[PDB]
Order: sequence, then C-alpha cells, then structure tokens
Amino acid sequence: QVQLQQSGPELVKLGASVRISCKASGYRFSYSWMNWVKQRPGKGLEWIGRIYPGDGDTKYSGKFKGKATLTADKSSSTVYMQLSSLTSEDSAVYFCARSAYGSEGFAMDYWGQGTSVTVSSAKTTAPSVFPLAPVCGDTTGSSVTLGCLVKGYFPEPVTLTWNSGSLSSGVHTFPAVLQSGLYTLSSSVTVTSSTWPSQSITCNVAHPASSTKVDKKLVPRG
Amino acid sequence: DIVLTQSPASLAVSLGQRATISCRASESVDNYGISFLNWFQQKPGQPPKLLIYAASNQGSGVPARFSGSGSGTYFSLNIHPMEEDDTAVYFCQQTKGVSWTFGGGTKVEIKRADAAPTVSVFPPSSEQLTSGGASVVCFLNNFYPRDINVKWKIDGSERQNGVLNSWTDQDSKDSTYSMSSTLTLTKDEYERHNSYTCEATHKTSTSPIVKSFNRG
Repeated sequence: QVQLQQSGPELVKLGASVRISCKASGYRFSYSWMNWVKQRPGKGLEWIGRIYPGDGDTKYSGKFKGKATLTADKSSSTVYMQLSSLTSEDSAVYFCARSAYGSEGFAMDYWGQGTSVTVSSAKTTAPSVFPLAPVCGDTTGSSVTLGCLVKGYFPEPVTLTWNSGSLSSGVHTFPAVLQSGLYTLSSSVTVTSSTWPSQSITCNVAHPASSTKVDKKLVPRG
Repeated sequence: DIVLTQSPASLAVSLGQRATISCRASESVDNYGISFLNWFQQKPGQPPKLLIYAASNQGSGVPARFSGSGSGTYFSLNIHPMEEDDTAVYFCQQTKGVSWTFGGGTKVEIKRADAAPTVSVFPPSSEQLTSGGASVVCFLNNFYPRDINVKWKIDGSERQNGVLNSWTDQDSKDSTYSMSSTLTLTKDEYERHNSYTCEATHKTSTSPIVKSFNRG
C-alpha cells in the first residue's frame, strides 16, 4: 500500500523561497529514489531532480541546478524540495514520485497528489460564494439545473462539493478563470424536477489559503 | 539531455477505434536489453499515472488495450479499443540519461455523435445584490462537438466587457463538453437594464439557442 502524501498549497512572494514535503509509506523508505516533477498551469510535465534517501545522493536537471534543493529525513520518511529566488515562472503544481527498479525502467510508479505553489506579490482573498437558484420561467421541467458561483478569490486552489460530496452525479465544476488578479469559478448540478426543493441541496466551497469552508443552501427565488 | 518529441500533439478517435501515439528520442534509450522508456497517462485534476514501463510492460492495473512497443529511438503507444474513460494526455518519459525528461504530451480525445447543449441562465443571487454586485451566469452543458460561440445580449445589444468564460475537459463518461459564462456588472448597472439573454450558436440547432429573463 505505497502512499505519497504531499504538503498543502503555498503562496509566496517574488524572490522568496518555498519548501514542500512528501511523506512516504508502504515501502522501505531509504532504498528508492524520490523524484520531483513540475507542471505549470495547462503545460506539460517537467522533471526537476531526484534523491536517494539512503545516502542523500541527488541528481538535478541542468535547468534546475541551483534553484532546487532536495533533502530527505529518514526518521519521518519525508522528502523535501526547496525552491529559491522564486519568480512567477515557478508558479505551478509539483509532484513527488517514487522510482521503480531497473528491470521496470526506473518508472515512477507511485505519485503524490501534487502541491500547488503560487508565486506572487498579491495577498490571499477568500471567495464570495453565491448560490444560483433557477428562474421562475422554467416550469421546472423534466430536470432542473442549480448553480454555485465562487467569485473573487486568490490564490488557487478551491474545492467545491454538493451536499458534502454525496451529490456527485450530474455535476459540472468549471476551471477557474483569472481576471484582474482574482479567480472565479462556477459549478452546476442537474437533478430531477421532483428532487428540488423537496430535497435539500447545498454547495460547499473550501479555500485552504483563507482556511474557509462555506456552505450555501439553494432556496427557490421568492 | 535526451530530448523526447511526441507525435501528434493532439488526436481525436472514435469509440472502439485505435489510437496511435509515437515518441522519438534523440539518443538510444536502450541499455543491456532494457528500453528505459515509459508511458504516463494524466487525466484532468489528477497526478500522472504510470501506464507502460520499460516500453512494453503493463503498469499496475493497466488493461491490455494499452500496448507499448518499440526500441532504440522510436517508440509508440497504441490504445485499442479506445474507450470513453481514455480521453487524457499521454506522455513518454526516458530514464536512460543522468537527467530524466518527459515528452511534450499528446492529448487524446473521443469522437461521438452530436449532442445539443442544455442551457440554463441565472440572475444575480439575493446575497450578491445586497452586497453591491451583480453577476449573471449561463451554463451550456453536455454538448458535442466542442465548437460553440456564446454572446450576451442586454436589451438587444451585445455585451463583451465583463464576460468570463470557462470550458470543461471532455467528460470521461459521455464524451461531451460543457461551458460556463459569467457576466459581471455593478448592481447599479444591473438595475437599469430589463432583459438579459444567453445566446449560443451550435451546429445542433439552425437558430440561436436562447435562454433569457426579463426584469420588471
């Protein structure tokens, strides 16, 4: 049961440093290379470097030599990566991944969930979460679509759920859009006409940067 | 570094058909009877997933319809039959050199029958209005093909400033696309217009797809 648990999302300023962690379990920690991969928004995968926690041996991509510093702690089974002299280019999601043996092509077989890192001079802004109830001129119909607007927040990410996750079918959560320094996303949920408002529907929005978890119940207009 | 170049950059395949991706390495990836070339699959929001290792070996829980092959400097990934849940980005990756590298990635998507969008428009919420803002939201869900144009009409005049559009990646179950368009005004300007209209053009309809509401 190999599992790689990465640290939470970060917001740091230009020229500063950041250090993210990757806690490993399910295998002998000190005898498998740990890699780090960069993925900027909408871009491809980019290999940074890898470390062997047994003896601290490290190998860096030429492009990241001097910016990335990999360390490993055997007591906590945790691998770290530090990025220095941060720029906007360094804003991205960073993954950790364990490499396999040579007979397996040194393939990165287990990955962490990724850590979002935003490098910017702007500060955190909690989202405004607005429920979107339908208009009166829909006749309800065979189905009904409900909305949830998450406006004016920074930085990424946010996690949006419906009915605390129990309502997952018929959901469309849209990618966040940046505008004037703030993000906005939306989510729609489609259900049977007789489901709502007889059955309660509520969207939940979590914004780790501001440590907020907001619930907004969908009530008909009127 | 050993450079990996993939072809094509993007690909659309019908269900049940074969998808073929290629990966070309500037140097030999083999060493001692092993090809140090791996394939990864990444779906939106998720970390990459090991798909093929050592060129031709199935990853943990990877069905046989994914097939890797090749040696030296030329490798290829075949997916047959393509299934709905296989829309994703596929990368090749090499561990031969001291520094490891990824290919540029290949976006593979599904082709399916045309599907009309379900359009829904929402006026500003009571909570936003009381706060001094006013956003109008329009959802256009589960349509195909992805080509679609959306305009906002306020009392007949098109509004472009203040519009924020967002598109989902292809649905991994029904292979459709969805779009969300948000029009943001001040509460003051929202109060001095009557009809707000979400208008879309899509090949599944000969006329504009219209959802609107009239104040007052």
